[PDB]
Amino acid sequence: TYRNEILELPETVAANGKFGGNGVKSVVGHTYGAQVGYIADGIFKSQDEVDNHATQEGAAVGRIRYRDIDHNGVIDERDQNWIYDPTPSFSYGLNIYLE
Amino acid sequence: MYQSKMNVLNTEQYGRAMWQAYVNDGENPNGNALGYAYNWGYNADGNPVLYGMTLSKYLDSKNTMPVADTDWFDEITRTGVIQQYNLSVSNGSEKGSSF
Amino acid sequence: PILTQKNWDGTATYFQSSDEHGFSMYYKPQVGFVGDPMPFYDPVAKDFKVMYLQDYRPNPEATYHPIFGVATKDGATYESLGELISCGGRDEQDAAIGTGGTIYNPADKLYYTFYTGNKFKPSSDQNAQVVMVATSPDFKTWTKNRTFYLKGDTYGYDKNDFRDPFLFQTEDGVYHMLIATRKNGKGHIAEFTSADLKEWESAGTFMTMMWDRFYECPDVFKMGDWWYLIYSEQASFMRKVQYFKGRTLEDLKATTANDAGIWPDNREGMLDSRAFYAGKTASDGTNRYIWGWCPTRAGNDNGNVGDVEPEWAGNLVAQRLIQHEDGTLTLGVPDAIDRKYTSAQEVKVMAKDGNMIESGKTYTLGEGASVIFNRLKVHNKISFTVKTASNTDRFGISFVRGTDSASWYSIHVNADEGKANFEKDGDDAKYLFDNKFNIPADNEYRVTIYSDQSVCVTYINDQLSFTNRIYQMQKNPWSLCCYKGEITVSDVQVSTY
Amino acid sequence: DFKSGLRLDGDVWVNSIRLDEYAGTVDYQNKAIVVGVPYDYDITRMVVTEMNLSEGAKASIAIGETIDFSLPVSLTVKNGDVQMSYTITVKRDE
Ligand SMILES: [Mg+2]
Repeated sequence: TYRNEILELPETVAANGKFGGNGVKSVVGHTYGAQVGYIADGIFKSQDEVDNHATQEGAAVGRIRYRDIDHNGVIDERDQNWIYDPTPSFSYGLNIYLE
Repeated sequence: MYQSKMNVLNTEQYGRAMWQAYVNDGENPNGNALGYAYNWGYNADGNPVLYGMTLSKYLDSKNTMPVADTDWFDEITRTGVIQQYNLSVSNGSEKGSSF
Repeated sequence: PILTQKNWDGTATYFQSSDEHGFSMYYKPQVGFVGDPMPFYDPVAKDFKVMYLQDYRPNPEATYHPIFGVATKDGATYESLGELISCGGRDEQDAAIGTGGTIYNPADKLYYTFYTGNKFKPSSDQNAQVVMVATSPDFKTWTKNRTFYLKGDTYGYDKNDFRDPFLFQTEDGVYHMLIATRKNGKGHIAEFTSADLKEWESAGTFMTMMWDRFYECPDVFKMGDWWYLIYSEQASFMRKVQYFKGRTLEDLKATTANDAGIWPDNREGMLDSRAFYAGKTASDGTNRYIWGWCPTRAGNDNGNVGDVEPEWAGNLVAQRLIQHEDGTLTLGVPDAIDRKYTSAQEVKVMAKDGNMIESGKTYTLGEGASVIFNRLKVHNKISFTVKTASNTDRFGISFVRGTDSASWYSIHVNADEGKANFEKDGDDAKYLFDNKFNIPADNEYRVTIYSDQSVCVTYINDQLSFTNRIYQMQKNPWSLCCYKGEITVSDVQVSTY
Repeated sequence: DFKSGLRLDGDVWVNSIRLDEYAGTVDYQNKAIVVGVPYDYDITRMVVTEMNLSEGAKASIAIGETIDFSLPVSLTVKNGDVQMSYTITVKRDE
């Protein structure tokens, strides 16, 4: 097992996010290649659920429901967080030899 | 042998998915303009149901491209053959050795 | 995942609602919109099997008129029977199908329907509209009788104006088909008589029209002791539903024979505003129900009513005809629709801006007094009683109203003009349209609003019927306002289901 | 394992049709069936005497019924689960 992290990076590189973060947040202090995105809390099942949930563009019955991180009542570019971590918890192997 | 055969929609499944998307969006499925003609109705609750479907035999006005059910993965895949033959001769002595 | 519930009951903030593709009370298919209704009563199943025209926003350029059927025992619950009459070919005469009629002949036990096929880009020598017939053995599958092609120019009528074949059977056993066509530049309802629905003889001109106007979907029937002809005006300025009264068929024919203009009542035969078109009636033997289509609005905006004419197609609306002792006809809420609402919702006041006073369940409002109630739901029934100081007051009910609502859509019952006006109040202050009715002499009004999703029908003391398409109405507060007189509202009840 | 069993073979060709006592020329590129009448024939009642499309192919038009061909008529030929559209037109010869 291992843990990977980036400590120092140029500001422009961190901003464009070619090494992680998708250009939204700096990858500094996180695993290399980590991606920042939205959170899908199921899908809408009724107009009542759609109305109860915070407003967002394209909201409709049967569409993906996105969690409001900041609880501002609107889904926008600020409702993103670290969700992808391309580092396994642990990798193992087993070999058995019988004669 | 190819084991990770991705399950893709056949002709009937593709037509059914097209009809479902059209009725979900509220447009007329018969307006797909892809040679598909759908016989469909409504249930007691008003949810659309698809009784049947038909297809134009030729996808083009020139009658040069007949419609058919094709398994693209099976068509492009096969059963691969692996052959290996190794022959090694070694001869070692305290005064000299070779392999 | 945990769902978050917002306290709808307690906040008067304006909310952006959304409508569903399918409607429960006022039937509308999830795909497309309903056009001109085709009411019909099945003598076998003892129910109502109303057909209609399917319309889509991206209509095909050549043949755009699918026909679907709706089956219902009453005016509340509806079911879809699927497509009945397939759209014609590009070059066929039935590419576009107009409004028609339907009868069930018991001699051969067959359902015969008559429709109007419209040729796509017709030539000069080709008739633009031709009446055709389809036959069904069980109202499930239909076959178009290709041997029948009735031409308007055969009997000297207009080639390009031959619409709405309404078929009905008299007591003598012969069938009559009425066509609202044009003859020598004059509007004429022409009658064709038959005994087997296969050979038709033109029995001259059944009626003439009124200042060379055009009517849509004529329907002649008898209600007890009077004969009524109900029709929809094709004129853009009017674009509403009118009717005539007559003691006998001969009396009705002699009525407005040559510009006589014998209106049935003081309201010129008005029944509903521009939000109700192609109203056609059908009877089950004890009750008379009329079906029409309330049009939609461009950009789902209530303010944009539509220049010249409103948008075609919309939502199916069913009302109950009411016959008085003087022969006047008024639209009433169906009993099934009225009884569908079961649960009751408590009402309360959220806004106090004017100088009204509150005394229990009774509220007194003066000039500039407006009181805002709680939010509505998808289905609502608001019933109350209003007593006015005099017979010249201007009270009103406003929907899409809230504390921060920039604009609201109001219906003002003006007693001085003796009518009601649907207008866009707030930051626009734009008057949309109106509808006339009879002001009661006791200054008493029984206001009942039945709202399904976006369509709303308001009944005033069983005399005024007013249909409106108000988007964003559901889950929004509604208000009562007064402008010139004094009003007293009581018995405010809200029912939902 | 992958086929949907929708019998896509569906021979929907049209060999020849005859209205009353007149044969029709069939063009497959534009899906047209042209029938000419000797500039005096009544073109409002024509009985579909014979037509042969293919094996297992069904058409909306029946045999023995009379049709009006004053305008082009759309004919749908269905075999199995596939369909094909033709336009039958009749011309009064000039
Ligand atoms: Mg947010």
